[PDB]
Amino acid sequence: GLFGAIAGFIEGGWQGMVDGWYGYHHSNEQGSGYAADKESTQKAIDGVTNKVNSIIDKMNTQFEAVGREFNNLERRIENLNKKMEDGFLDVWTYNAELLVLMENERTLDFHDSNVKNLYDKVRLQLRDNAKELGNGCFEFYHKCDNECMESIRNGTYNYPQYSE
Amino acid sequence: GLFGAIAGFIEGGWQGMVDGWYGYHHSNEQGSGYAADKESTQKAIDGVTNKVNSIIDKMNTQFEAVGREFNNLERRIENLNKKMEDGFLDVWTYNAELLVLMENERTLDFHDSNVKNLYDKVRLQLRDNAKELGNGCFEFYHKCDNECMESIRNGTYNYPQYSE
Amino acid sequence: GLFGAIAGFIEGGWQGMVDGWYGYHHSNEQGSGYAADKESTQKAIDGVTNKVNSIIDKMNTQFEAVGREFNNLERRIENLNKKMEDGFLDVWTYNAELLVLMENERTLDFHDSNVKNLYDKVRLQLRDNAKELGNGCFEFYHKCDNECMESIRNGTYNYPQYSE
Amino acid sequence: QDQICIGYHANNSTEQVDTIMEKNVTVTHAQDILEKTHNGKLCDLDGVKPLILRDCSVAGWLLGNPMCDEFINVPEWSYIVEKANPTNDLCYPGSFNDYEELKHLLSRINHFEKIQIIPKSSWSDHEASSGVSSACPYLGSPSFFRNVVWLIKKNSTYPTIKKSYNNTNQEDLLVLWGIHHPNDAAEQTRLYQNPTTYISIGTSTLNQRLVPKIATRSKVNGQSGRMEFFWTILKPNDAINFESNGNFIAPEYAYKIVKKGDSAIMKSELEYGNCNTKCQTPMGAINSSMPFHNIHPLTIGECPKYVKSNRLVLATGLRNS
Amino acid sequence: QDQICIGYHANNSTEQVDTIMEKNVTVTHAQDILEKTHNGKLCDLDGVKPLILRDCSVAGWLLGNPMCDEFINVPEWSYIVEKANPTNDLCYPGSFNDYEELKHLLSRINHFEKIQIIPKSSWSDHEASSGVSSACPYLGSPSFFRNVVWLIKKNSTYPTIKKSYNNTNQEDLLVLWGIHHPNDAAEQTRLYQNPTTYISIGTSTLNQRLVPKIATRSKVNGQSGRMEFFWTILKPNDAINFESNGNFIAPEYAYKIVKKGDSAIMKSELEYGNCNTKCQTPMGAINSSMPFHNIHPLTIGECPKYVKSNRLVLATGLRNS
Amino acid sequence: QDQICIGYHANNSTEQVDTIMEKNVTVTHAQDILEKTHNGKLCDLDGVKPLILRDCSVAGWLLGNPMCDEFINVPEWSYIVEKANPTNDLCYPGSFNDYEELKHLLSRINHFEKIQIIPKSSWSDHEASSGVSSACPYLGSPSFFRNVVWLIKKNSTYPTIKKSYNNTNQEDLLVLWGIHHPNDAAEQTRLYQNPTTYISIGTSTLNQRLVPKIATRSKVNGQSGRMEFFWTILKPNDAINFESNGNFIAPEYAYKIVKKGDSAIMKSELEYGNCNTKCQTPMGAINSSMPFHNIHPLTIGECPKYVKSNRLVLATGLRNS
Ligand SMILES: CC(=O)N[C@H]1[C@H]([C@H](O)[C@H](O)CO)O[C@@](OC[C@H]2O[C@@H](O)[C@H](O)[C@@H](O)[C@H]2O)(C(=O)O)C[C@@H]1O
Ligand SMILES: CC(=O)N[C@H]1[C@H]([C@H](O)[C@H](O)CO)O[C@@](OC[C@H]2O[C@@H](O)[C@H](O)[C@@H](O)[C@H]2O)(C(=O)O)C[C@@H]1O
Ligand SMILES: CC(=O)N[C@H]1[C@H]([C@H](O)[C@H](O)CO)O[C@@](OC[C@H]2O[C@@H](O)[C@H](O)[C@@H](O)[C@H]2O)(C(=O)O)C[C@@H]1O
Ligand SMILES: *[C@@H]1O[C@H](CO)[C@@H](O)[C@H](O)[C@H]1NC(C)=O
Ligand SMILES: *[C@@H]1O[C@H](CO)[C@@H](O)[C@H](O)[C@H]1NC(C)=O
Ligand SMILES: *[C@@H]1O[C@H](CO)[C@@H](O)[C@H](O)[C@H]1NC(C)=O
Repeated sequence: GLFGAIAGFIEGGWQGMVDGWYGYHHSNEQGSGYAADKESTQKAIDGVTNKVNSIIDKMNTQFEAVGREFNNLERRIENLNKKMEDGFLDVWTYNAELLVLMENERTLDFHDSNVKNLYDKVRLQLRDNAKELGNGCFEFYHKCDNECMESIRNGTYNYPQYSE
Repeated sequence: GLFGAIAGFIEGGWQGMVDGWYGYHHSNEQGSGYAADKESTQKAIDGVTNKVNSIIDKMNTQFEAVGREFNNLERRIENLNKKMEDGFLDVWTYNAELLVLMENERTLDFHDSNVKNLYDKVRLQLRDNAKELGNGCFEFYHKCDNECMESIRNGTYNYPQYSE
Repeated sequence: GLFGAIAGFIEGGWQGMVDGWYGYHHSNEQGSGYAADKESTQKAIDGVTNKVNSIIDKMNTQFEAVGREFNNLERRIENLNKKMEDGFLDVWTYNAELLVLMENERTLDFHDSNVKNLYDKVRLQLRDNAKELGNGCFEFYHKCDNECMESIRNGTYNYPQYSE
Repeated sequence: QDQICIGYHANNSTEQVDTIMEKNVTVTHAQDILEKTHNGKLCDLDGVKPLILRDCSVAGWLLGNPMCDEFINVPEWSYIVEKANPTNDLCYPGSFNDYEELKHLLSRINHFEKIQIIPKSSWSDHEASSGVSSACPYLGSPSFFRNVVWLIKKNSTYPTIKKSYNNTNQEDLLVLWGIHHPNDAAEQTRLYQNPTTYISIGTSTLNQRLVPKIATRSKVNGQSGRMEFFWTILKPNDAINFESNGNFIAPEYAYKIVKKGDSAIMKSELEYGNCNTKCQTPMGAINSSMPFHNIHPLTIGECPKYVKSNRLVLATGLRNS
Repeated sequence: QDQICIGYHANNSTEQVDTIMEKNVTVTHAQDILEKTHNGKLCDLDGVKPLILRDCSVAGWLLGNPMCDEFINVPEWSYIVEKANPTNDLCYPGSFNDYEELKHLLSRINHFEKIQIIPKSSWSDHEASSGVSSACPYLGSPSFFRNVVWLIKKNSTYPTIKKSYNNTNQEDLLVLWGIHHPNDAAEQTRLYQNPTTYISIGTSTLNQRLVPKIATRSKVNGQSGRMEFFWTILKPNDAINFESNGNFIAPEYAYKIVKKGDSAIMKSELEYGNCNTKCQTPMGAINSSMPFHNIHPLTIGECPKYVKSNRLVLATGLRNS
Repeated sequence: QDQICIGYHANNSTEQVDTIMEKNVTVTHAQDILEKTHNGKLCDLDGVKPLILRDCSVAGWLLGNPMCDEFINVPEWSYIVEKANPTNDLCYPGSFNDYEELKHLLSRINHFEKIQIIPKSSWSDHEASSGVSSACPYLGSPSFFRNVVWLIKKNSTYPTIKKSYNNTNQEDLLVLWGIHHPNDAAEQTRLYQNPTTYISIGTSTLNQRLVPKIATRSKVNGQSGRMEFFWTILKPNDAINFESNGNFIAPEYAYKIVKKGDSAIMKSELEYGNCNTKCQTPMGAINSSMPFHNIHPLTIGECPKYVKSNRLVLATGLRNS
C-alpha cells in the first residue's frame, strides 16, 4: 500500500461495515458499533464513478473496421489494408489494457490514501485526549459517549476536556 | 487530496502569499507576515515546467495529414485512405487528452505532496518546543523572533532551548 | 520525493547496506551494523520485476513494417503506404517513451513510499519507549540488545517496558 | 476503557483486477467492461432483415444466375451476408469488371428495385431466346444469366445493333451487360456471322469500345468460351447507348438504386435466424451495455468497441483479504 | 503567544482543468495548449504567394481552357488552392488520364515555366487554326484548349504526322496531348479523311499506340464527341516521338519543372487575402505559439499539431477556493 | 545511549533515467531495454541462406539476363536482398507487367525449381537460335534472356503458332513470356513476315490477346525496339495455351513454386557475410535479448520491436547521491 494504511498499520478490513468503504468502530459505555463516514465514502464513489465514465468516453471514438475486397492482382493494397486495421486494432487494444492497468493501481492507492487521511482527521482532533494504539485505534483518556463519538465523526470534537 | 494537506488538515489557501506556491505565516512580538519557501517553490516550478515541455516534445512528431485524390472507381483506396487518417487523428486526440487528464491529476497531488512535506520539515525540527494545533500551525512553547523563524524556514532550528 | 522520505527527512542513502534496498542500522552495547528488511525489499523486487515484464508484454504485439513497392504511376498509394508505417512507428515510439517516463516516476516514488512505510512501522511500535530524532533515527529510552532489535525488525516489539 | 477505531470495508468477493506491479489482486468491488458473449445467429438489425446470399455470390445475384432465383426480387435490406466461397457465381466462365468496386458500392445501398429497361421481346432482327448454355443449367436444361440476354444471329444475319435507353427515373440505375469471348473463328461466324465485331457503349461519362478476344482456353463448367461483364451507374436524365455487330450480351433488367444508407457485405457461413439485434457480427449478435467486446472486428449497428483482449475489469472497490 | 503556520498559495483565478476523477477543477494557474483561432483568409506562406485557381481546375489550367487565361503564365507558388467543384475544367467533354497521379506530382512542384515546344505555325500540311468548338467558347466565339492544338485535314488530305521533340533543357518537361473520339464514321472522314487512324507516342520510357473510339454519346456542353488527354514527364536529353494519321491533339506548349519543393493542393472556396503567415489551413491562417490546434487537419507550413479536441488546458498551479 | 535508524540503499552507480518532471536522474539500478547494436553483415536466418541478388534485379533473375547467370539455379532461400538500383535488369529495353505484384508474391515464396516446359529444340517451323541482341551481350557476343526465346521467321515464313502446356506438377508454375514491339513496318516483316500479328494466351483464368505496338522510340541500350513481358501462375492440372503469328517471346524455362513461407525482399547494398542470426535488418544482424531496438524498421526473423528512440532505460533501483 502506497500510503501504508490498508494492509499497513491497519492489518485488515471490516466485514461488519456495510454502509460504506471507510468509517469508524467505537467502543464506549452505551455500546459498540460500526459507522460509515459518508463524506469520504461519497467522495470515493464520485471519484471512481467519474474515472470509469472517463475511461469509457475516451475510447468511444476508437477505430471500427470495415470490409474491403481485393482481387488476385491487388495483393499489395490488400496487405496494406490488412496490416493497417490490425495496426489500429493493436494500438487500441494496448490503450484499453494499459489504461485499465494504470488506473486500477491508482484506484487502490486512492482508497489507501482515503483511509490514512480519515485516520489523520481523527488523530489531529484528539491529540492529547487519547493515545494511538498503532492499529488504527485510539484509546481515550476520558469517556466518549455517542455524542462525543459523533463529534469526532463530523469533525467538531471539543478538545478542551482534560487528561490524567 | 491524495496527501491530505491542501483542503485537508489545512482548510484553505493564503490570498496573502504572492511570492510562492508554498510558504509560511509567522506570528511573534516583532510582527506578522507571509513568506515563501523559495526552495520548495522553485522545485515545484522546475517540475511543472519540465512536465509541460515533456508533454509538448512527446507530441511534436505526431501525424500530419496530406491531401490525396481518387477517381470514381477507386472508392476502396479512397475509403481506406480516409479511415487511416481519421484513424491516426483519433489515437493522437486520445493521447493528448488522456495525457493532460492524467498529468493534471499528478500535478495537483504533486502540489499537495509538497505542502505536507514542507509541514513535516517544520514539524520534525520543532518537536517538543511547540505543539501541533491541527490546522498547519504550531503554537510555540518559547519565543521565536525573526531570527528563530528564519532558522525554521532554512532548516537550521536549534532545538536545544527548553519547554515549561 | 512525493512521500518525503528519500532525500527528505532522511538526508542520504547507506553505502553500507548491500543486502537490500531498505533496512535498518542499529547501535547498542553488543555492537553496530546494517540489516536489510527482507520483506519490504522482496516486495519491492516483486513489484519492479512485474512492472518491467508488464511494460514488455504490452508491446510484444506492436507493429512490424513489411516491404512493398510501387511504380512511377502509383505515387499516391506509395505515399499513403509510407505515411501509414511512419504513422504506426510514431505512435509506438510515443507509447514506449511515455510509458517509460511515467512508470520511472512511479518507481522512484514507489521506493520513496516503501521507505516511509518502513519508518512508520518502527515508529508505531516504539511509541513512548524512544524518541524521534528527525533523521530516520529513534533514540531509545531503554536498552535494546540484538534480541530487542530483531523484535523491532520483525514487528514483534514488546512495548510493555517503561521509560524514565 | 473507551476507544475509537478507523477502518475500511471488506467482504466475501473474490473478484480480481490487475495492476502494473501485481496481477490477480482481490478486490471488494469490480466492474467488468468487456462483453465476451454473442448469440451465434444472424439477426435483423432494428427490424430490417439482412439479405442473406446463401450459396450465391453478388455476381450470381446481380447477373441472375439461374441457381440464384431466390434473389430475383429482393426487399430492402440492412446488411448483406455472403459466404467465403459461394458455389453459384459465374455459371458461364469469365470475369466481372471492377467487381470489388461494385461490392463496395453495395455497402452504401440498402434497396434495389429490379426493372426491365430492354424487353427480350423487343429484339426483332436477332435471336433472343437461344442464348443458353449447359454451363448455366436450370432444372437440367441449358439456361443463362436471367438479367442479361445472349443474342445471336437470325437467318444467317447479325445486323448492327443501335439501342438507347434514357433513365427517366429519379434514381441512379445499375446497368449490367457483357461480351462473349469465343474460342475460334468458326464459332464466331456460327454465332454472329460477322468475323470482325465490336461493342461500343456511351453515356455522358462512359466511352468504351469492346472487341471479342478469340483464344483457346481450358474448359470451365464445360465451356472454353468466356463471358466478360461490365457495369455502369446511369445518372437520372442520362442515356446509355449501345452499338454492336456481334458478341453483345445486352441488358434486359437493371437495378434502380432507391435506398442509399449504411450497409455492409458480411462474410459468414451462418444462415438467417429468426431474431433481432442492434449489433451484428459475422459469428453472432451482441446484446450488451458493455463499452468493449472481443467477438469480431467486422461489426454493424450500435456496438461496443472491439478489442483483442480476453479480460478487461476495472477496480471500483478496494483490496480484500 | 508566538506561533508559525505552513500554507499554500491562493488567488482570484477561476481557470479550470480536468482530471480522470473530477472535472472542472479550479486552479490558481493553468496553461492553455490549444489554439482555436484562425484569421479566415488565404495568405502567402513566408512571403511566397499561393496559386489560387479560382473557378478553374488543374486540368483547365494545364490544358489551357479559354476560361482560365488568368493562369496562362504563373509565377512560383507556395501552395495551390482549388475549389470543391471548379466550373471550368474540360470545356470539351472527355477525360484526363491519370489525373490524380498528376495532381499528386503538383504537390512536389512550386514553379512551372511554360514553353512552346511545337509552334502552331509549324504545321504546314495540316489545318492548325480550325480546331475549335462551341464547347470551349472564348468571348462568344468557338475556341479550344490553348496549350494543345486540334489538327484536321487540309485539302481533303491528312498526311501521317511524324514529329519529334528533344528536351534540351535541364529540367523535366510536363508534356500534354490528346486524342479526339468522334461520334460516327462520317465525322471521322470529314475531319481526318482516313477512316482508320492511330496515335503512337514514344520516349525512352513510353510506348503507347492510341486509336479513336467511335461511339454514340449523350451531349455534354453541346458535344457528343470526346477529348481524351494524356501526359508524360520528359526527362532531360530524352525525346518524345509522335506518329499519327488522324485524331491527334498535338502539344504546342509544355511545362518546364523549374522548382521542386513542398507544396499542396488545398481545397477551399475562399479567395486570396492580402496577408502573410507561417501556417495555412483551408479555412484560414494560424499565428500561434501553441503546440496544438483544432482548426483543420489539412495543413501547410510551420503549424501546431492538429487534434480533434475543443479544450486542452494543463494545470500548472494548485487547487483554489 | 542506544538507537535505531531506518534507511535506504545507495551505491557507486551513475546510471540515469528520465521522468516526466525531471531528466537525467541518477539511480542505484537501471535496466536498459533498447538494443542499439548490429554486426553490419547479411547473415543466414537460422541456418538457411538468403538469396543475394548482387548487381541483378528480380526481373534479370527471373527472365534470365545473361549478366545474371549466377542465379540460373537457386537453392531454397530465407530472404531476398536486392540493391536500390540493380544495373542488370531488362538488358533489352521494355517493361514487366505487374512487376510489383510479382515481387510481392516472392515474399511468400522460399524456393524455385527451374524446369523446361517448352524446349528450344522443339521449334521446327521457326528460327529459335537467332533471337539475340547487342543489348543483351554475353561475353561480347549478342545474346538474350535465357528463360524465354525470341522466335523469328524461317524461310520467309512465320506459320501461326499453336502451343499448349499442361501443368502435370503438384506445385504452381510461374510462367513468363513476352512480346516484341518493333520500331517500324519494315522491321516487323523482316522479322515475322506477317504485318498484322497477335499473341493470344489462355488458361482457365487468363484470357488475353496481345498485339505489337509499332512506335518510334529513343534508343535504350542501343535499341529502339521494346520487349514487354507478362507472367501468370499456372495452377496444377491447368493448361496454358499460346497462339501467335509473330512477335512472340515464348517461355522455355518456368518456375515450380515448391516452397511457400515467410520471406522478404530486402533493400541493401551489403553483400553476403559468412554468419548466422535469428534477426536480420538491411544494415546488419541483431543478436539480442532486448525487447526493443532502433536499428531499422524493415526486419525479418525473431526480432525486438523497432522504435525511433535513441535511449530507453527503465528505473529498477532508487535515487542515488
Ligand atoms: C448461344 C449458343 O450458341 N450456346 C451454345 C454454346 C456456345 O456455342 C458456346 O458456349 C460459345 O462459346 O455451346 C454449348 O456447347 C457447345 C459444344 O458443343 C459440342 O458438341 C461441340 O463439340 C463443342 O465445340 C461446343 O461448342 C453450351 O451449352 O454452352 C452449347 C450452346 O447451345
Ligand atoms: C474542328 C472541328 O471540326 N470543330 C467542329 C466540331 C467538331 O465537328 C465536333 O466537335 C467533333 O466531335 O463540332 C461543333 O459542332 C458541330 C455540330 O454542328 C451541327 O450543325 C451538326 O448538326 C452536329 O452534328 C455537330 O457536328 C463544335 O462547335 O464543337 C462545331 C465545330 O466547328
Ligand atoms: C532477332 C533479331 O532480329 N535481332 C536483331 C535486332 C532486332 O532487329 C531489333 O532489336 C528489333 O527490334 O537488332 C539489333 O540491331 C539491329 C540494328 O542494326 C543496324 O545496322 C540497323 O541500322 C538498325 O536499324 C538496327 O536494326 C540488335 O542487336 O538488337 C540486331 C539483332 O541481330
Ligand atoms: C432523356 O429524355 C429527356 C426527355 O424525355 C431529356 O430531357 C434528356 O436529355 C434525355 N437524356 C439524354 C441523355 O438524351
Ligand atoms: C537530344 O539531343 C542531344 C544532342 O542535341 C542528344 O545527345 C540526345 O541523345 C537527344 N535525345 C534523344 C533521345 O534523341
Ligand atoms: C492436363 O492433363 C490432365 C491429364 O493428363 C487432365 O486431367 C487435365 O484436364 C489437363 N489440363 C487441361 C487444362 O487440359
